[PDB]
Amino acid sequence: TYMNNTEAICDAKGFAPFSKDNGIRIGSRGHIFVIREPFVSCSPIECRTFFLTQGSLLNDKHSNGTVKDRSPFRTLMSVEVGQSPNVYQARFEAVAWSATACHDGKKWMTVGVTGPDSKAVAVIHYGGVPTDVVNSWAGDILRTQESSCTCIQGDCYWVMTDGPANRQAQYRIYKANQGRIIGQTDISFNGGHIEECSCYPNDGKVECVCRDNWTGTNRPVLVISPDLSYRVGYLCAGIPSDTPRGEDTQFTGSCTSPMGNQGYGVKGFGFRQGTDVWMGRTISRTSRSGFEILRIKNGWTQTSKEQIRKQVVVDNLNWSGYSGSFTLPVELSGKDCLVPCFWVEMIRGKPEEKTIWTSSSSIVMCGVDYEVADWSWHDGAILPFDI
Amino acid sequence: TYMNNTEAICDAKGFAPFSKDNGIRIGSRGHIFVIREPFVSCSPIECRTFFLTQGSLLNDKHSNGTVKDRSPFRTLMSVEVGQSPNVYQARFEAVAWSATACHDGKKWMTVGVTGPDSKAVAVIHYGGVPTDVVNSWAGDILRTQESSCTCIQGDCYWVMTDGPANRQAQYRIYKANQGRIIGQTDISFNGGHIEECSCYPNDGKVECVCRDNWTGTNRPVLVISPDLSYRVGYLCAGIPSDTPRGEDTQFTGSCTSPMGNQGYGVKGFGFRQGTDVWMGRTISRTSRSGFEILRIKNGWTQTSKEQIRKQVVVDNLNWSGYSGSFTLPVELSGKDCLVPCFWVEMIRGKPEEKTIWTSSSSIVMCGVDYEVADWSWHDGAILPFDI
Amino acid sequence: TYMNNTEAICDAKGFAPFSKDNGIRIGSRGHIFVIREPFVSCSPIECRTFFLTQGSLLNDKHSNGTVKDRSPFRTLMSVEVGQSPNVYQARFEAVAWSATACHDGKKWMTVGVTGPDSKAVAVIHYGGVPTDVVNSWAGDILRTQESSCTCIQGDCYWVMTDGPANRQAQYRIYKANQGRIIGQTDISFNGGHIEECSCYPNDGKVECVCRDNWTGTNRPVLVISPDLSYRVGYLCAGIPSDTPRGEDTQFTGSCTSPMGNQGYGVKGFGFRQGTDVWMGRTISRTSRSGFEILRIKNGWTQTSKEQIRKQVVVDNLNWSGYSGSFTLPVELSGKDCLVPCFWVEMIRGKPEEKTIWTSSSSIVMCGVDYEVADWSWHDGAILPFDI
Amino acid sequence: TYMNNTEAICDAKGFAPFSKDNGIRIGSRGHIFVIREPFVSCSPIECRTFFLTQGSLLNDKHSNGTVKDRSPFRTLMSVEVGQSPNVYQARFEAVAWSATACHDGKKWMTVGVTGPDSKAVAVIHYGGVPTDVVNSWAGDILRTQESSCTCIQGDCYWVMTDGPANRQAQYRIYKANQGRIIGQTDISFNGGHIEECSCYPNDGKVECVCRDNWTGTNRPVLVISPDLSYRVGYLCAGIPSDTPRGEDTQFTGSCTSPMGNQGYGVKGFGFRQGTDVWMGRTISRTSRSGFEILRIKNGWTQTSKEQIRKQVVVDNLNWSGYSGSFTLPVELSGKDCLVPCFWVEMIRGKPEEKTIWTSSSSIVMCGVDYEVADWSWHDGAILPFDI
Ligand SMILES: CC(=O)N[C@H]1[C@H]([C@@H](O)[C@H](O)CO)OC(C(=O)O)=C(C/C=C/c2ccccc2)[C@@H]1O
Ligand SMILES: CC(=O)N[C@H]1[C@H]([C@@H](O)[C@H](O)CO)OC(C(=O)O)=C(C/C=C/c2ccccc2)[C@@H]1O
Ligand SMILES: CC(=O)N[C@H]1[C@H]([C@@H](O)[C@H](O)CO)OC(C(=O)O)=C(C/C=C/c2ccccc2)[C@@H]1O
Ligand SMILES: CC(=O)N[C@H]1[C@H]([C@@H](O)[C@H](O)CO)OC(C(=O)O)=C(C/C=C/c2ccccc2)[C@@H]1O
Ligand SMILES: [Ca+2]
Ligand SMILES: [Ca+2]
Ligand SMILES: [Ca+2]
Ligand SMILES: [Ca+2]
Repeated sequence: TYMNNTEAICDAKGFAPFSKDNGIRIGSRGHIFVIREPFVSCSPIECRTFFLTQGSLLNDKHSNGTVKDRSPFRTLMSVEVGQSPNVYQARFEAVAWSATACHDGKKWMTVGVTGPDSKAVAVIHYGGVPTDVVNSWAGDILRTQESSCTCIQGDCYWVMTDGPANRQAQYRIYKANQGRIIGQTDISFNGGHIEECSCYPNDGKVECVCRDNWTGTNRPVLVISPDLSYRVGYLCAGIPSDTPRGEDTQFTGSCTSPMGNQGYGVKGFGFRQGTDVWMGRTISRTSRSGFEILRIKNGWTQTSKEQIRKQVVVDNLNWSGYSGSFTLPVELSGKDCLVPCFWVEMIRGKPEEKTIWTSSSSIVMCGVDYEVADWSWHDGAILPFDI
Repeated sequence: TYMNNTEAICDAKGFAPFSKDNGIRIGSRGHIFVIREPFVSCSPIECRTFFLTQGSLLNDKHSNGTVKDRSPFRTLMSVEVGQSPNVYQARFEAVAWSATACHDGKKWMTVGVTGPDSKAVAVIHYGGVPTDVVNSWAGDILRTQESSCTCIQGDCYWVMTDGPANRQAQYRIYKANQGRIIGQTDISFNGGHIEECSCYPNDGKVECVCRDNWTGTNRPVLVISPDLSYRVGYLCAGIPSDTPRGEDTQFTGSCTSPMGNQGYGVKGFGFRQGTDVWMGRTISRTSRSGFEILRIKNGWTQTSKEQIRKQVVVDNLNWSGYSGSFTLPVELSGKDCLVPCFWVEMIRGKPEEKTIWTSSSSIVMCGVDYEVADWSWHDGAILPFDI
Repeated sequence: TYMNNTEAICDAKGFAPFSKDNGIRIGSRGHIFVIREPFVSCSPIECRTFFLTQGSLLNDKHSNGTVKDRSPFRTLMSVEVGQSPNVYQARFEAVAWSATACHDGKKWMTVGVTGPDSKAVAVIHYGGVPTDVVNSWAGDILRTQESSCTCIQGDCYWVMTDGPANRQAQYRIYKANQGRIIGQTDISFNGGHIEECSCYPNDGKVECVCRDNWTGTNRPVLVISPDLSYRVGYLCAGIPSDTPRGEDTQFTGSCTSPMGNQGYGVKGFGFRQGTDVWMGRTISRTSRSGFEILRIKNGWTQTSKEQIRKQVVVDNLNWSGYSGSFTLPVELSGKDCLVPCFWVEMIRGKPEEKTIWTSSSSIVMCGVDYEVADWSWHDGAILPFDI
Repeated sequence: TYMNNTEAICDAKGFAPFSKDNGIRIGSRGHIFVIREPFVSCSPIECRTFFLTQGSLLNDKHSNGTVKDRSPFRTLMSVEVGQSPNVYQARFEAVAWSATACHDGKKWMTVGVTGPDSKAVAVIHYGGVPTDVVNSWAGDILRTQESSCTCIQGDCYWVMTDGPANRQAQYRIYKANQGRIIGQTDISFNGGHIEECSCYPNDGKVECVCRDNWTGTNRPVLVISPDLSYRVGYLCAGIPSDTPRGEDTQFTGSCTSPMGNQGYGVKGFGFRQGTDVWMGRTISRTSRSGFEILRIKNGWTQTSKEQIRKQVVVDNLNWSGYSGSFTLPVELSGKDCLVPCFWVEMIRGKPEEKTIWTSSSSIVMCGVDYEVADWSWHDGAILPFDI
């Protein structure tokens, strides 16, 4: 039975802790994969943490990070949300140095890009087998969300980028049913730049807040209709939500074009709330440390900088990193609306710490009807490790 | 299908061993969480050990206990009753430095309190997702049972405390259906003090024997009707059942008020038997060592000190600690009545042993139709460990 | 749906390897329980290895065997047949320093005896919970099969011994339905001695070949009708099948009384074949080394020493030990008859090897329509271990 | 419900990565079996990696390879495709130093040959139990595919060899239903030589490309009709596909007889494509290093050397080894045709590397509608290990 994700996103005063896996502390002695980009997606029955494995284990010579991001040993695997990315509970998903995964109601669909940078291959899995394939259309590191993809009425949608990391690239929407690609569209977005989209179903369409790694501190935003018509631009709110970024007071927002004169970036998320936005961001405007979620009044549709609520979840004394979006299925939450939820990756080791290795642990938050007090559910590992 | 827990508690001559997990001995070489407060609750199909993890593993630097009780790395997880709290069979439940869990017949409901002491948050999970939330109402370490909660006809009930550990605090009953709080009541109990309740269903109402950490050596007792009307007071029997406590002969019992002039305490349990009580208690009146269960004639309703049966389960040469209550569902035991069962936590390491770490193993006993001989199913680990 | 075990035992020319767990070799680096007495019983859907754990792990200080056989840390757990007794795939069964387990078609029933030698308690589990209890009736180490028990038409039967290890003791049959004891009978057997019975269903009754630890080199044999009437005596064949034992040529068989003037013994098995017997035995008549299965013509009902077939399975250069019986359910094998199967425990470490510890691995053989060549599927661990 | 494998093999432009287990890198610290011959077979619901375990673990004294290939500690076990052959997720299949496994739609059938070389025994398992047996018919190391077997309409077929490794031997087809052998035929093939067949269902018959270890660089090929009539010979294409082998230009192909004057060999695969062939082969013509798949036009039925497509999957700088065939069931892929898929074993350690041990990791590729770029998904372990 196909999941209907046609409802509106729940309006939410605050965010409550869902889980915390404790990957790295546990991996001081347990058998834990060295991972990065640990996103969450939910099936009608259970939510799971997916993650790229570097194919090695914490506290072992193979975690020696000289090993490439985009290596043949990089696999997409998963476990249940809140469990560490450990070998003995891991489920194999796909070979991928960049990934997206989402469940439609019957089965899991996953998309793992691997292979050489000039002609990468993306295998689409459905229910545990390859079902279809996308090739590099631009010969420059084919990539995708690193976050849950979005299934509405049996059809699953996702965004992909082919091209340079720091100048104009090419961006596409892709549409599958039961693991077969059944539609796709280029995204006309000049000067603009889109990477690592964080999407969620909302009102029968698909909203993503993604990353601009070229010019913009604000995040690109698109809304994909079921016929892969779309609208694209930037999260309107007059507050930079990327990293690095300039201070809030030196930033004029825009619904149209990038703002800020910085390159680089980091993956983030945002949730539409009527016309408001819940937008996540690192606390540091410089590095990937600390994490907070601001609610800007009218920020989805205005250059507003009127802030209703702010809730710290990782304090500025602790490393954070990637963040992404997903919803709770109605069939799990009880609600008549789609509960917004996010995860926050917390990076330990290189480049900011003196270890041979790099990995991350995560924490997942879900949208509730109440204000939740500020806190810091930071990673917690005692660095360095035995090496 | 909802579990009916409306039956009476089985009248039981004695207690038979259900399980013994051997957590700490096993964790000398295996991959075992460092845990505390390892209670048991049963679903129509299986009983499980829940436990707070300190997020680290035995024989590892992160077990270094300087780490706070109420830390962001403290998670509620579980395994099947009798299995050790090991990583590779663990199921994630919630982020919580204080927890309660119970199954209603369809799904598991869990409640994990985490966050800062001045405004703690309790996320209610249902079937593996956050469904509702309680906030600190008194700004002083929001807490709960550390024992199975109680589901009668689909609705699950539990007790919570907001306030000081050593003077008057505030106590509430809470009532959920399918993860949504649908009712709650304050508990008018002045001079009295309630913490870490050990509840069980009995006669269509909910009976808890809880801990008074302020004035009383005897245990508070409440009986919650389905409309959250209640009665509250103390276990009548003229025998102190807390720790520390005075000797039996210097103690006049009371159904109304605390007795003994000691502060402190430890979590314990008791089971109504018509008018008698099966009351558990440490053997030492000073420290948490050894464990025994006395049956006092008319002790539920009298100041009686008439003891019918006594059964040692952990001898005074061995560490014990927390204890709690739960029943076997009819759908599991075969019986027309609710089998009383308890667990006993057995604490090793700090503060009484010279290790860096502290954890505990457990043993579960269930009510039977026969006298069972005294014995000691103590923890057994050979301290200290490699460190 | 209840298993009918009313069929006849399959007539079988030979025995084929079912499994080999490799427990001890694997436990040189893996996380493997230190075990003894690893028997097998089958459910309509899967066969499992049960085993007493000493509660510790190979290559760890807690395996230090000074630890008692009959300790409070001794638990009955299980895994699927052929898998090692490892922590992360183990299922908890009961607290027991002596055990029997068997499946009736709906659920697993297990029986774990634990507690003090003067008044031991046997908890009967059904579907994962205590359901009933037997107490010491003779105050001298209550014990049982260490082998699969036998379920015919929903009712499960097993044999127990209360008394001395080396002179007359007391022996009982016990009969459960759904975990409730519903019948029992004393076994009038003077001068005779019964321990550690190896039973199997055959022709709607229950046949056990058990061990006499007092006087007899030949094995006691009983046949339990559904009304717990019985016949008891000795396996007729004129060949000693216990260990230690005298040579075949100095042994006159008997259907009635023990023969041989030795005390001691070891657990073994035998399978009726019309009037023949398949009888297992160590190769060494002195120690527990090597294993073979002889088919004696008319040996169930005669003092015969006419040997049709012999098949070595563990050679005299390798340690063996315990052996037991069980059948394959029709619902698994396809056959219209009950396939005889046995397991052979293979003991490493103390007393015969210079280690601190003692454990064993196993191998399971099933009855087939062909002669199978002699071989040795011995344990294989390289002793001693890191200690 | 029985799987229909009666469809034609999908015509496929290229091969996409299915999985990569990372066994050996992971086994630098994790608990990983030392394995060889890690093939894949699929059930209607999931594909699994089967493998011979040497019964020991990486980084342990028991991996010390002096241990025989054909030892009593050699077991067939399995895990889900893409997961490493680790102890805690392993499922026991059979005792076997040579194996084949395949699922018919209802259950798994496995065939494990073990025992002495002069009279080896092959136990057939069905749904987890021994159901039937084949004995050595030629007294010279009874062996089989090391690759998925083939189930068409409930009946499963497989090829076996009894005889010398380097001169004429004997070869048989075998046909089971529900674990009972129900048919078999000798394969009249003089001068020819057949070992380690790699089969797949195609057009309602069974096609195997196998290994000739006597005279031929080209691979034997057979096509087994459901009545075990057959045709046998050699893959026609004028290109040697074994290892070692001569260069392509010095090789005249044949549909009839072996070509090349070399002994030895290694297991490989091939897939019929109408009249073309997808044939796999090591890159090195000398050693087992690198892996590629050529599509020869008309190569199934001609001496053609017209090459349409070539796709490297493991580069000549990296060890490869065994390869085998299997299909995706329609009930998994969605397709109206049978998706060709193969796996490639990647051997580390002895004989080519300076370690005490030998094992291998694998990677699985499935047939798709597109050209996939060359790459190398090599094993990746950093040799030697701690030993
Ligand atoms: C496809 C890819 O490699 N994406 C990068 C991505 C970056 O290249 C741009 O978004 C594309 O222009 O950015 C980052 C990043 O910003 O940190 C990552 C995440 C790093 C994973 C990692 C870290 C340490 C060792 C191995 C892998 C990703 O691996
Ligand atoms: C919510 C809380 O922290 N409760 C305490 C509780 C105590 O604070 C009072 O009941 C509230 O007034 O008491 C105890 C206790 O009496 O020992 C505990 C249990 C200790 C868990 C622990 C032990 C060592 C290291 C880390 C955690 C609990 O952690
Ligand atoms: C109930 C019991 O303890 N049975 C013994 C049993 C023996 O006492 C007689 O049968 C009863 O009279 O015999 C044996 C035996 O003959 O070896 C055992 C098995 C030993 C298990 C063990 C070995 C080493 C360390 C810990 C336990 C059993 O543990
Ligand atoms: C049945 C058997 O032993 N087959 C061999 C097989 C070889 O004997 C011929 O095909 C039969 O004539 O060939 C090979 C091979 O060509 O390498 C193997 C695979 C080796 C497994 C292994 C490697 C190292 C240590 C232990 C086992 C197989 O083990
Ligand atoms: Ca940027
Ligand atoms: Ca007190
Ligand atoms: Ca004897
Ligand atoms: Ca050859």
